Amino acid sequence: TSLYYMKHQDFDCGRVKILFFSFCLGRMMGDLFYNYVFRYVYNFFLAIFG
Amino acid sequence: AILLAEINYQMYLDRQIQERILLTNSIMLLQNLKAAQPTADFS
Repeated sequence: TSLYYMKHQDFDCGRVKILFFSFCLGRMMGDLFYNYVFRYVYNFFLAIFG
Repeated sequence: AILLAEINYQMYLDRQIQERILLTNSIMLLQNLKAAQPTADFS
């Protein structure tokens, strides 16, 4: 089952700045939706399937 | 002489109002600078 394990990507993020506040939401959106949501579901299915 | 004393007194009032202006402007500037505090985030 390790042959289908989904890896933890590191997304480069565009640092947006709300007039004094620097933060890049690209990394947040990526590591949330792909890493902590989709990867969660896929790894859960694979972990059961083993 | 009395008129000169009058002028002196009224100039004193004018400078008190100016000092009030100074306080208002300084408070506003401090508010802006608090709104613009530096951030320690190292992203």
